[PDB]
This record gives sequence, structure tokens and C-alpha cells, in this order.
Amino acid sequence: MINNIMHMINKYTLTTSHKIIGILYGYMGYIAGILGYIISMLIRMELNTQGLAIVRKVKEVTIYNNWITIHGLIMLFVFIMPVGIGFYGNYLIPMLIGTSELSMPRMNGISFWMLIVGVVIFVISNVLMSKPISSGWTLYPPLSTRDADNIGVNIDLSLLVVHVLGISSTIGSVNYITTNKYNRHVGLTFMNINIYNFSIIVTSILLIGSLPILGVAITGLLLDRNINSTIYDVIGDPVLYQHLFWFFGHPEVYVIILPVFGLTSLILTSIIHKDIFGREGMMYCIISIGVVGYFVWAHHMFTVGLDIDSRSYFSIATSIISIPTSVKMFSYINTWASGRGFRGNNSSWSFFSFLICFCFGGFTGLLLSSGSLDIMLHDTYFVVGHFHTVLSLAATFGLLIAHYFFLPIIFSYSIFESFSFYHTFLLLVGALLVFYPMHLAGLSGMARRVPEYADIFIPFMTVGFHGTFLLIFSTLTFIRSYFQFLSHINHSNYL
Amino acid sequence: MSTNKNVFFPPALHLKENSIFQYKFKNLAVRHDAARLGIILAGPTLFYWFTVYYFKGMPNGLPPVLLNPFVNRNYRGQKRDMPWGTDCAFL
Amino acid sequence: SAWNFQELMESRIPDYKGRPNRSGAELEQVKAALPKIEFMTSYEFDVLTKTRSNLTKEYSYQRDMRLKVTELMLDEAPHELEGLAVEGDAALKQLAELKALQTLTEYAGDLLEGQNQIVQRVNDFVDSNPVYLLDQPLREEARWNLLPEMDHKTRSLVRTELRDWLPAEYRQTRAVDLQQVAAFSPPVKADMFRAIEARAKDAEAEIRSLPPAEQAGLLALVKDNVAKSKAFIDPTYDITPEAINACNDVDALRAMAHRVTEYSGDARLLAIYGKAAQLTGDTAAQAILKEAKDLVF
Amino acid sequence: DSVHVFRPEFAQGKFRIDLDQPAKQNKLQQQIYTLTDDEREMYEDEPYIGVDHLYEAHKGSKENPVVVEAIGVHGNDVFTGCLGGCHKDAADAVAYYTIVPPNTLAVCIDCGIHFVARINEQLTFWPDGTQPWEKVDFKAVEGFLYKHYKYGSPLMI
Amino acid sequence: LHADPIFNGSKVVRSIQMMRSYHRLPVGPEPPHLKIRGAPLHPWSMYT
Amino acid sequence: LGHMRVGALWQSNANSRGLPNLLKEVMAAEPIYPYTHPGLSAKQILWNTKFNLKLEKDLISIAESAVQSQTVNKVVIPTMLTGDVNPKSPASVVAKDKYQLAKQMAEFQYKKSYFEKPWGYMFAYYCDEDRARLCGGIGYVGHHGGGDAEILSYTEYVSTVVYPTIFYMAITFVVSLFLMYYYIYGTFFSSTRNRF
Amino acid sequence: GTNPGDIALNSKRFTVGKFVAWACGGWGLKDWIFPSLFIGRGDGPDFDRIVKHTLQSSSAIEKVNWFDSPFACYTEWFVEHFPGFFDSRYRFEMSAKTILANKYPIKDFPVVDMRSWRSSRLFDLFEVPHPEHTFVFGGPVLLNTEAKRAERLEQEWHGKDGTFVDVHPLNVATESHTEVSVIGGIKVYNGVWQGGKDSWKRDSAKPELTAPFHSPIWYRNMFIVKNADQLVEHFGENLSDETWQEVRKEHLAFHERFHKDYSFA
Amino acid sequence: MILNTNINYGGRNSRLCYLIPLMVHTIFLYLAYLIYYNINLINIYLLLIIIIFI
Ligand code: HEA
Ligand code: HEA
Ligand SMILES: CCCCCCCCCCCCCCCCCC(=O)OC[C@H](COP(=O)(O)OCCN)OC(=O)CCCCCCCCCCCCCCCCC
Ligand SMILES: [Cu+2]
Ligand SMILES: [Zn+2]
Repeated sequence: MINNIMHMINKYTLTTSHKIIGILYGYMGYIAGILGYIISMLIRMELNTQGLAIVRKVKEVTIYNNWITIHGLIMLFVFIMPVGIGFYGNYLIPMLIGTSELSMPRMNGISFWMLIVGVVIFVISNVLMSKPISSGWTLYPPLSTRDADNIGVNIDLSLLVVHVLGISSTIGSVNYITTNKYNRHVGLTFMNINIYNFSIIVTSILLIGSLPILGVAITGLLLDRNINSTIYDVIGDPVLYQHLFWFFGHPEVYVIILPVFGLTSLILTSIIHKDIFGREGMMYCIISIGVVGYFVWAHHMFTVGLDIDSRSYFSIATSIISIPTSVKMFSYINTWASGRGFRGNNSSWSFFSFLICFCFGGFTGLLLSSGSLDIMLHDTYFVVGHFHTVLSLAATFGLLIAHYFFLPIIFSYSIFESFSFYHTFLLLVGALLVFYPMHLAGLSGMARRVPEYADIFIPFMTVGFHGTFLLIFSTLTFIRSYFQFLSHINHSNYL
Repeated sequence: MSTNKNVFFPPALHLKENSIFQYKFKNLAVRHDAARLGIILAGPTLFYWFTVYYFKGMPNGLPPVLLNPFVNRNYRGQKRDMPWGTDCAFL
Repeated sequence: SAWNFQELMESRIPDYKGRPNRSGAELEQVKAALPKIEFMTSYEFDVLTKTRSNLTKEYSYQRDMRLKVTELMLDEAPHELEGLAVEGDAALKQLAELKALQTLTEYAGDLLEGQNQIVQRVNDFVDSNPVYLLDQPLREEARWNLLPEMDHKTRSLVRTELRDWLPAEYRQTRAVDLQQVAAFSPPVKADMFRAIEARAKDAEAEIRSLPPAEQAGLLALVKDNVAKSKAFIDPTYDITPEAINACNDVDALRAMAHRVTEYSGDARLLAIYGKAAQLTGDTAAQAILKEAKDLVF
Repeated sequence: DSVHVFRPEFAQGKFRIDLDQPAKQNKLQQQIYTLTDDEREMYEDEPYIGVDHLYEAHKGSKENPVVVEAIGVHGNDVFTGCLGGCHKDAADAVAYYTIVPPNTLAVCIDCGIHFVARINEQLTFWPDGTQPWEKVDFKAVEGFLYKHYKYGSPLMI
Repeated sequence: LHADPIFNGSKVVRSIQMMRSYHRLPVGPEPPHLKIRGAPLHPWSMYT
Repeated sequence: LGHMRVGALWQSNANSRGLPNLLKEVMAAEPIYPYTHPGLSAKQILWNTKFNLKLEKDLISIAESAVQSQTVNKVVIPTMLTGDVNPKSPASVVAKDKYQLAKQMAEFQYKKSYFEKPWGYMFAYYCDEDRARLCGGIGYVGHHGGGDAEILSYTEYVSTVVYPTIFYMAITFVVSLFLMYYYIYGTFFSSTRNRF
Repeated sequence: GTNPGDIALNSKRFTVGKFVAWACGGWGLKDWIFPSLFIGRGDGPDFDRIVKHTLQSSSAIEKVNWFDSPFACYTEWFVEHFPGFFDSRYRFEMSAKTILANKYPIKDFPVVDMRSWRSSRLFDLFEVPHPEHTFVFGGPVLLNTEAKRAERLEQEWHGKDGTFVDVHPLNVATESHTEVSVIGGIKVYNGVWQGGKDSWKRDSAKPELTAPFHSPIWYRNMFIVKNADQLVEHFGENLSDETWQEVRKEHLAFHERFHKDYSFA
Repeated sequence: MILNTNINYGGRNSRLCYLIPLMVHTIFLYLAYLIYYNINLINIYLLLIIIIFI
């Protein structure tokens, strides 16, 4: 069986087939999602109970800070992008334009294995090693360079993880654009390719333009830590670091969101048995959102001390970006109308949840755009409510739509609809209980990244406790459903 | 039939010029590229060397910059251990 | 110039110009040179080039293959239909024989389809590599142009040469139309009818050399086959001048005129229409018929 | 007076396949473009040519179907497609695709159009420089075609 | 009496086993989706 | 090496599935000659086949010899526009006079009795068979659609559904604006109550 | 769509499979303690419903050749999940027989299988799981490539004259035709041998070798492709719209006694 | 003869699909080691030889 073992290992390591690379991306994405979920459960158990019930010492809150930073990094860079872009991007993009492979078949494998290298370095650095990085997912200096709890090498290893993930994303983006531009079959124009391909193209354009800046910022951090320069010191510009990082920061956000829009549009065409209402309108709105996302980066720094004119300008630009997303939401609402979507499909109900949650998250985030009103809401739990009721309820539910639509196709076994209904509904109700209270705890002044809070905020954390229990139930249901998916019967008798 | 024939035994073409090289310099684009190269070679290069000929026996009177004041000789007590091992510049 | 994003060929947009401009001199010279031209109504061309008997427009070699396979299958029928045994009356035995025959024909049918597919694949190869099957100067015109875009003369020469590249039994030429040739020539129709009668008589003798019940069955079959063969070669062999003269019904003459027009549209039209006009007193019709028999026929 | 010889293109394989018969391979790979909204407006008001569509059988009749030739393996199903809207009740938002047996008469009953897919394989001489430079006869071709039809031939991947 | 296989051979069956368009909705003459109290569920309903 | 296939003959693999033989699927174990050759036994069928085959050979030979040795008195060359490969079809598929209308009507009645209704019934059975195939928990049959589904044209749907929906939405918009402003500030036009 | 496998080794109360299911997913104490609610009726063939549907059928069960077809092994699944199965099958088979017994020389039989469904996205046309290598020999070919292009707009976009697009020189020559025939002393030129697109008619059909030359019989299987979302069918010359509506009404009137006593809930 | 496929590049399996990622991993762990112990794990010239060779 030596030949069989080596053949399997060569199949899954030397491959360049887009289907195999896609399934590998999907697997890694799901695994990292589960890991991030476990860390999130740890964080929630820390918050729910009073008196540092888990760390037991103020000196050891660095464990909680490490938890939040790795939760953020794992869930952003290894859960959504590998799944939303890596998995369906590789599996479907060549098929939807009628071609064999992506351009540059080898660079696809290089991308996946760069992702795996990054995951390995991150997992070893932040688990097997002591006193890990604990500076929040936005590695602000001088906290991430000139501190006492961040001195080990594993911090530098985490920065290099960021580097490798950036390299992987750039390679993937270039490959997607190139394949979609020249390999289309005869008779298919550039703007007639289906909606998903276009969203992937614009996402790839976003990633290409911003990642080098993030690389520059991370190299700055590494140089400050190692060769002892002063780019981001008391005689440096931590605000310069913030500008660069957040110039990358928002394009990453729209990169995350747009492929979910593409997938939802495609699946809708497949399940409502009708075309997209205003397909050209949706494509133009997607490209508009892509372009406008490059001019709004500094709405994450309204309290840094920006010039008053710049504050006004960035509030204006954020509203501008808000417009076309509203156009898209209306287009979705009208698309579902007149259609014959399945009345008992987890895909349908997950689409509903995606639409509602994205509208609510977009509104809450449009409140935060105003510079003046961002005085009272910066670094409170209102921001956490915002980007969790978008990321964890609109991006997650879009991926659930894709998951429940493409499992039968990929594997050829139908879906246990009642099981999936329990999972999706308990995920909806539990998540709402966790994040919705955060909103009213942000207007009340509760800061974020705190393991211990004042007694004024108990009710919100009690509702969060309820939500966390429901979330545990939902995720166990999900994993057990998937295990049941690929397992043959266990009982059989005669009636 | 296959073009391989002309791959194997390509035709030989008669030129009036003594060589192919000259024939390619009757095209405006190549002439303009040669003009750019000549402009760069003639003006700057010849001028630059002329200057080191014209100022061969004269000093550099530029005022040196001021980097590190005496009261800041400790650099605020900041760790400066480079990755090589010793607190010295790679150079 | 530092980038080159070309393709194999730029898309070719046709220039239209228009119909030729000829002055009085050129038009006069063209008119003088041309022969005597009889402009034909589209109906004449239609009746000339209809598909009548060769229903599926099969090539000559396809028909030859089918007839040969039929001969082989007939040769092997007695072996398969020999020794059949099944519990039941005469009807069950008959249906068992029918099923055995069906199995044999299906077996022989699948071989014919295989051979047709093989020959069609050889031809597909012929058109797939015309550059390697042509001599100068047609090779360059095959290389640089597709079939629709070629010059008419070069197009025809290229196609004829490619077809001639094949052996004799692979060339694709439409099979003959028996009904067509019969319709457009009297002697061939008479010869075909004489051959039908001769074969029928020979088969009738063969039948007379058989036991009784087979005699009656096969005589009925021979009569039906003769009738349907005569109908197949020419559906209007009963529209004779004698029949037209014996006919005194306007509706019947109209129906006969329709059936003749459908088939060949020959002088029987003149006879039928003349008699119809006489029964109706149509001087204009008679004048037009005189013109027709002067010019059309 | 000098003799100049241009450097030829030595590449073989797919490059020589595409340079031997550029019209056919261009036809395979060349893009063609649909109409924008302005052109749709300017086209739907174009007039017919003569009174012929009133009498003749349209392109797509059971006697005059639309014939489309693809490449592949003999017997493999053919991917074809309409661009939508052939009949006024057929959607035209995006192209609609079909998979149909190789050499059978098929009917799009959304549009009622009769079509005929057909696969013609691209059997070509091995591109290693031993290609025939002058008209070749049926003998060697006969042998190669026999071997292919019996056992099959590799793919140019 | 068995010939070489061909794709249009006499012994080729319809493809009803292997699924191709999984997410279609069958369309044609179909019964009204009547709803009754207590009657056995119809085979062609979402409820079983 | 396992079970290596010999010869590249046709196998029903994923890419190629072949053309179904509906005649054999329907007429399974039942002969076709009772319908195509009514009232004939196998021996009669074979005898008739041989007789007709010889007759057809004779006729084909005569026709080929005739076309091969006939003098040419007229040359027919159809008119086609340059850049056209074949001439247009002279034939037409539309009845012109009333007699052709009657002929077409008779043919259509026969075809309806013998060709079109069988097609309709076969297609109905096919639709129902597909519905049964996608039933039992395998596909999404019965989730939506049916004979009770209300299908509206574009004009009817826009006029009777979309516009009233937007009208009600506009009413809701104005009413909610006014009631929310009064709910918070306490006055319809004076901002906060008891403060200004 | 499930084969239970070996009923014997899965009916035991305690099994390695059941313990593994409990550990990882699919089984638990709720199944041992409460089997009425969590196993319930279970999934399998329904003898009672099969018997009811069989006894509701008319004599069409006797006269149908279903049991000898290759699909006889699916008899119970269809009898249970296709109310009024035998009557519909009998009508289908009689339709085929009456097509076979026509007077026309070509018998077209409709064929509808899983491939008869069009889709706007290409991944919906492959068998699942998808083949490893797809579109090796290029992507789909569009029927529109055989339609005349928009000559007017094509000329306009390029700024060319485009005045005489609809008027062309007449071509009446003997060098423009390759298919020459002789018909009763008249030499007719007509057509040009184009290639495999001129042989579609014969390759689409298969002859009846025993049919006499004076009454040919050809079998043709016409493939049917439908969108499955259109809700309106246009068959062309095969089936007129009025006839199709009549057939709709007749089918829904006769097949209403096998659908009336069931509820869709 | 040879059956001709589409015009795309079919794609070959190659060892570069993991060698380049392993090279990046090696460079980054080498830098971490140099940062921690102030001495290279292996000679820089040997590392560059490996990188060039791959
Ligand atoms: C995509 C990104 C993502 C996702 C999915 C999540 C998921 C969750 N997050 Fe978090 N979170 C962040 C991004 C994300 N988060 C970021 C960027 C920060 C800031 C870090 C920092 O502030 O520095 C943050 C910070 C953050 C905090 C900050 C605490 C503090 O700052 O005071 C808390 C605590 O309440 C929290 C809770 C949760 C919970 C309870 C879940 C989930 O339990 C709820 C939803 C759970 C799901 C079930 C998703 C799990 C996915 C799987 C189940 C895979 C299965 C497959 C698919 C369905 C595709 N998150
Ligand atoms: C995950 C995806 C995602 C998406 C889509 C968005 C969308 C938006 N986000 Fe945000 N955001 C994040 C992810 C996302 N965000 C994350 C992860 C953070 C935290 C980073 C961190 O600090 O760690 C963050 C943080 C963040 C802040 C930080 C506040 C603070 O830190 O000071 C702000 C404030 O400007 C902001 C604004 C917006 C706006 C204005 C939109 C708009 O795009 C929303 C537009 C949506 C709509 C408008 C809905 C459509 C509405 C209608 C249907 C019609 C109504 C329209 C009008 C009346 C005009 N986001
Ligand atoms: C093969 C391609 C490159 C591969 C790079 C691999 C390493 C990645 C790490 C990136 C950045 C590393 C920075 C560390 C280098 C520190 C250099 C230094 O000490 O600078 C001082 C020197 C000038 O000294 P000065 O005081 O002016 O001299 C007095 C009299 N002349 O100034 C200098 O020497 C400046 C040198 C340029 C600035 C660094 C930018 C990267 C270029 C690589 C240089 C060598 C990197 C050595 C790293 C060792 C580990 C691999
Ligand atoms: Cu932002
Ligand atoms: Zn169509």
C-alpha cells in the first residue's frame, strides 16, 4: 500500500486541477472557521462570568487579548476568503465560462500551499509558544512593537503569517482576472459572463491594489521590532501606520463582502427559476462599490486627530459608498418577487436572513460614517455589533446558502432539510441574541476589548450568555449534520 | 504544405544596401531612438566629465549635516541590539 | 510596440460596393456576347430540383452499402429462422419467427450504422486537413480562407479536388432519383415499367413453382408490390390523353391538372387545359395556351 | 547588394497546428460580440429584405435545421446553446446552454427550433517536423485512421 | 448476434438514473395543489 | 493493471451516453412487424424483401445508365448573389389558393389524428415521469408550482401587483416619518417639547 | 434513493456503527429511548400504497410492455411515486405504436431524459460528481453562429459606407457549382458540396431493412430540450399549439381520479 | 495522428506547487532563528544555493 499512499499524497500536493484546489480551499476554510468559533466561545465564556473567572489574574489578561487578536485574524484571513473566494472561485470560475483550467495552473497550487504554510506558522506560533501576540487584530504600534507582553519571536512569526497570506491572495487575484479575461468561450462577451465571475474580477482588482501597502506596513513593524528603527515610536508616526493599514483595511472588507453578493445572485437564479432583476444594474453597482471603497479608508480614524476638512470629506465619501449598496438591496428584493423559489429550502431561508441582516448592518454602519457621531461610537460595542451583524450574519449566511446549494451537486447526496432547518434557525436566533444587545451597550458607553466591565452593563451580557448557549447548540448541530451527510444508515428493520 | 518547409529552407531575399543593418535605419522610429541615445550620450555624459575636469583641483565646501547632539548620546536609553548580535550598523 | 497582443487573424469585415456600373458600351457588349437565355419561373426550377424518391438524400455509396447489407441479411435469414421451437399454436410459432427476424435485422442494422459512421469519419478527416490534401495554387486559398469566404471558382475547384482525393467508394455524391429521371424522360419511364412487369412475371413463375398456400399469399403480395411500384415511379400514369378525352368534368380536369403540375408539368397540362377551356368557352385561356405550346413546350 | 534571410519560427506542436490552417483555428478561437442596448434599439426597427420570410421555411425547420459542428471525441455529447429570445416567450437575460447527443435531430421547444449538433474530430499529423510538405495519398492516412478508429490516439494536452 | 457498440445503437436506454439538472422544477400539466384535512399526503408534495 | 479494456469501442461513460432507442424501450419483447408489416409471416417478409431488392437493383441500374448516356440540350444555372454558397429554396410552405388550403387542412387533420396527439401524450407522460423521478425526497418537487399557481403576464403583474405595493410603501413612508418625529421630539414642528 | 445494504447487521440494539454515530453524529439516546418519534415510520417502500395504486389502475396494467423493458427493475418506485402510472404508460406506448403505424416514411419519436433540460449555468449540465476534466475540447457552441450577422450595424460601427448592403451582383456561372446532374437531357447545376453539414438527414435516421423500396420506413429519435422554467412550450411543426392545449386539458381531466383523494398539506 | 484538444494550456502537475511555499517557510523560519539565537541555523550561502537550485 506504499504506492497507494504515495499516490494519494501526490494527488493532493502536485495537483493543479481547479476542482481539487477548490475543495482543498473549502476544507481549510471550514477547519479554520471551526477553530475561530472555539476561540470565540472562550472569549464569550470570559465575558459572561464576573471576576476574571477564566484568567483569574489581571496580569494574565494578556491571554484574553491574545484570544481576541487570534479570533479576529483567523476568522478574517483564513475563514471567509478561503471559502468565499478560494473555494467557489476555483471550483466554479472555469466552469461558468466554459474552459478547462485557470490560466497559470501552477500559481493556483502555489497559492493554496502558501495559505497552508501561513496557517501552520500561525498555529504553531500562537499555541505551542508562550506569551503570544496580544495586540488586537489591528496590530497598532507601539503596542505591537514597544511593549512588555509582546517581546517573543512568535509575534514576528505572526507578522510573517500576514505576509504569506498577502502573497497567496495576490497570486489568486491575478490568476482569476487573467482567466476571466481571455479564456471565455466563443460568443461570450466580457460583460455577459454571469454575475459571480464579475464580482470575483472586481474583488481581485481590489486585492491587487491594496495588499502591497499592507506589506509595507508589516515590513515597517518588523523593522521597528528587529533593527530598532523609529518609524512608529514616540519620535515616529503610529498614525502613519494606521493610515497604511486602514488603506488596506477597507478594501479587505469589500473583498470579503462582494463574492457573497455574486454567489447569492447565482444561487437565486438557480432556485427562484427566474433571472436577476436588472442584472446590468447589479454588475454596475458591484463595480461602483469596488471603486468607491478606495477613497474612504480613513473613516476608521475619526478620533486620531485628522483635520476637520478631512473628517467632513471622509463622512461624505462613506455616504457615497452607501448609495449603490442600497440599489443592490432593492434589486434583490425585486428579484425574489414574481419568482418561484422553493418554499421549504434552507437556501431560501438563509437568503432571507442574509438580506435582512445585511440591511440592518448596513444601516448601523451608516450611522458610524458621520464624523461627529463617530465621536461617541468609536471603540465601543456599537462597532462590534456592526461588523458582527455584517460579517457573522450576512457573510456567514451567504456562505450557508452556497453550502446548502452546492453540497448535493459536488457530492451527489441530497440534504437533510429538517436538520439544516434546526441548524440555520438556531444560528439565527442565537447570533441575534449575542450581537444585537451590543448595539445598545455601545450607545451606553461600554468600551471594547475589555474582559471586565462595569456593573451598569450586566443585562447585555446576560442576553449574550443566552446567545452563546444557543450558538454552541447550533454549531454542534451543524457539525453532526455534516458527519451524518457522509455516513450510511445505522438502523434498519422490517415493518 | 505545412509551413515547416519555410522553417527548414527559408527564402533568401535580395537587398540593395550593402548590409541589412543599414536597411533597418531608414525607418523613422529607429532613427528617433538613435537620436535619443545620441542626445543622452552627447549632452550630459560629455558635460558631466567636463565638470570633473573643470573642478578637478577644488574642494567640496558643503556644510556637513548635524545628526546627533551630545546631550542625546544615549539615544534616550533605547535598545539597539541589531539581529546580527552587536549594536553596530550592517554597513 | 513593446507589447504585442495580436491574434491569428484580424476579423474580416466585408466591403459591399454594390451592383456593377456598366455604361452603354459595356452593357451592349455584355448583351451581345450572352447566349439565348430562357428565363425560368421558380416553379420550373422547383419541379426540376425537388426531392421525390431519395427521401433522405443519401449518397450513392450509402445506398450501395444498404443494399449489400440487405443481401447479406437475406442470405443469413434461413439459418436463424431454422430450428425455432416454442410451446404454442401456429400463431405463437409465427410470432416467435417474427421476433427472430426482428433480432436479425436489428443485428444487421447496427452494422450498417457502424459502417456509415466510419465512412463519415474518413470524410470528416478529409475536410479537417485540406492543407495536406491539395496542390498549389489551391493550397494557399484553402489555408487562408474558409468555405463561405472563398471565390466561387476557387471554392468549387477546392471542393472538387478534396472530394476526388477519396477512393471511389467514399466520394459523397447524391444518389439518383428514380422518380425524377422517370418524370423528366418518357423512354426511361417506359423502360422502368417494362422492367417492373418482367420481374413481376418472373416472380409469378417462381410462385407457380411452389406449394399451394404459398402461391396464393405470394401472388397477393406480388400484385400489391406491382401496384405500389407503379405508383412509386409515376403517380400519374393513369392520366393519359385517352383518359383526359373521356373526362367531361370540370372538377376532375382541375384535379388532374393539379396532379400533373405537382409531378412534372408537361404537355398533359396543355391537353387538360385545352379541354377544360373548350367545355367552358374561355377564349383568353385558349390564346394563352396557344402561346404556351408555341413557347413553353 | 546583400542576401538577408529572416529567422523562421521553429516552434512545433500547437503553434504549428495553428499556423498550418490559421482560418480554421481562428474560427475556433476568435471572439464575436453581441449587441448593446443602443444597437438593439437600432436593430429591432430594421426592415426585412423582400417578401421572402412570408413564404419560405425559416432557418430551423424540420427540413432545414440549424447545423452546428463542434470538436471532441466521436460519440461524446455536444455542448450547444441559444442566446435567448429566439421566440418571444423565451427568456433572453443570458445565454442558455444545452447538452445534446452528437448526431441527432433535436428541438428547442422553448423556441421551437430544430438543430443538429455534430462532432468532427481534429485528427492531425504528429507535429514533430515530420509533416507532409506535399499532397499525401490515402495509404498512410488509411493506416492511421484505421488505428485510431480501432484503438484511439493520444490527446494534444 | 451482437454487433460492435455505437452511440445510436439498438441497445441504448434513456438516462433517468444519473442526475444532471438537480435544481430544476418539473413543469407541464400538473394537478392543483389541493389541501385537505386528514387525507394521506400526495407523493408530489413537500411534506411526507 | 486490473481489468484493462481492449479496443476503443463505445462505452456509456459520463461524457457520452448515446441516443436512446425509444422503439426498443416501448416495444420490449413485442415484434414490430405486426405493426409495420401487417398480416405477413416471416417467410413472406423475406420473400417480399428479396423480390423488391432485385427489382430495386434493376431500376437503379437502368436509371444510372440513363443519366450516364443522355445528350444535353439545355443547361440550367440558378441565379445566386455573389458570396452565397447555395441558391434560395424556390419552394414555399404556405397555401396560396383555396385548393391548397383544403389540401393543407386535410393533411393537418390526418396529422393531428396520427402524429400530433401522440406527441402531446408522450410529452405529458415524460413530464410526469420526470416529476416522479425527482420525488420521494431526492429533489425539490412540490415545493413550488403546480396547477394552482397564479401566472400573470408582464403588463398584468406590473399593473396589479407592483404599483399598488409602491403606493402602500409611500403611504407608510410619510406616516412613519410624521409619527416617529412626533414620538421622539413630542412636537410635529417645534423640535423638543418643553425645551424650546 | 437509498439502499439499506444488509438489514441483518444494522437491526441490532447495540452496534459499532450506532456507537460511532453517537460519538460523532447521527445517533443518540433519543433513538434508543424514543424510537417512535425519532425513527418513526422510517424511509422505505410502502406496500400499502403500492397495492392501492395497483388496484386503482385500469386494464392498462395488462396491456403494457413495461415489465419486459430495462426499467422493469424500477416498477415499485414508480408505481408508488407516480399516481396513475399504468394508464399514462399505456397512453405513451400506444402513442409510440400509432406513430410507428403512420403513412409517413420517417417516424419521429420524442426522447426526453436528464439531458433534455437547458440551464443558464454550465455546471448544471454535468453528472454529479463532476468529471475531473471538463470542457477539454472547448466550451459550448452557440446556434447563433449559423445565423446572419447584423451587417448594417457591423458596417456602421466601422464608419464604412454601408449603403448597398441589400443589393449584390447576380452570379450565374457554371464554375460556382460542384453538384451537377442530368435530368432528361437537361444539365442542372445546383449546390456545392460543403461537408458533414450536408449529410445530417441520413445520419439522423436508421432504415428498416425489411421495408420495401416502394414504401420506405425510417426510424428517427428526435431529442427534446426544454428550459424547465418557461411554462410555455412551442413544438413547431411537431405539435400545433391548439392540439397541445387540447392534450393538456384531456390529460388533466383523465388524470384527476388518481390525484383527488390526496392532500398536499 | 493525434487528437487535438482546445487551445487552452491543459496544465501539468509539478513540484513547484509546494516547493515555493516550502522555500518561503524556510526563509521565514531562518529569519526567526537568526532573530532569536543571533546565529544562522545553516550557512547563508548554502541557503541561497538551495533557493537558486529550486
Ligand atoms: C468573519 C469574521 C468573524 C466571525 C465569523 C466572527 C464570529 C464570532 N465572533 Fe467575532 N470578531 C471579529 C470577526 C469575526 N467574528 C473581528 C475582526 C473582531 C475584532 C478582533 C479585535 O477586536 O481585535 C472580533 C471580535 C469579537 C469579540 C470581541 C470581544 C471584545 O472585543 O470585547 C467577541 C465577543 O463577543 C466576538 C464574538 C463572536 C462570536 C460570539 C462569533 C460566532 O460564534 C457567531 C457566529 C458563529 C458562526 C457559527 C461562525 C462560525 C463558522 C463556522 C460554523 C464554519 C461553518 C461553515 C460555514 C457556515 C461557512 N468577536
Ligand atoms: C464585513 C463587511 C462590512 C461591510 C459591508 C461594511 C459596510 C459599511 N461600514 Fe463597516 N466595518 C467592518 C465591516 C463591514 N462594513 C468591520 C469588520 C469593521 C471594524 C474594523 C474594526 O474596527 O476592527 C467595520 C467598521 C466600520 C466603522 C468603524 C467605526 C469606528 O470604528 O469608528 C465605520 C464608520 O465609519 C463603518 C462604516 C460602514 C459603512 C458606512 C458601510 C456601508 O457600506 C453600509 C452600506 C449599506 C447600506 C447603506 C444598506 C442599504 C441601505 C438601504 C437599503 C437604503 C438606505 C440608504 C440611504 C438612506 C442612503 N464600518
Ligand atoms: C536579494 C534581495 C534582497 C533580499 C532581502 C532579504 C532580507 C529581508 C529584510 C529586509 C530589510 C532588512 C533590514 C536590515 C539591514 C540593515 C542595514 C543597515 O545596517 O544599514 C546601515 C547601512 C548604512 O550604514 P551607515 O551608518 O550609513 O554607514 C556609515 C559609513 N558608511 O545601510 C544599509 O546597509 C542599508 C541597506 C538597504 C536597506 C535594506 C533593504 C533591503 C535590502 C537587503 C539588504 C541586506 C539584508 C540583510 C538581511 C540579513 C538576513 C537575510
Ligand atoms: Cu471601512
Ligand atoms: Zn432556443
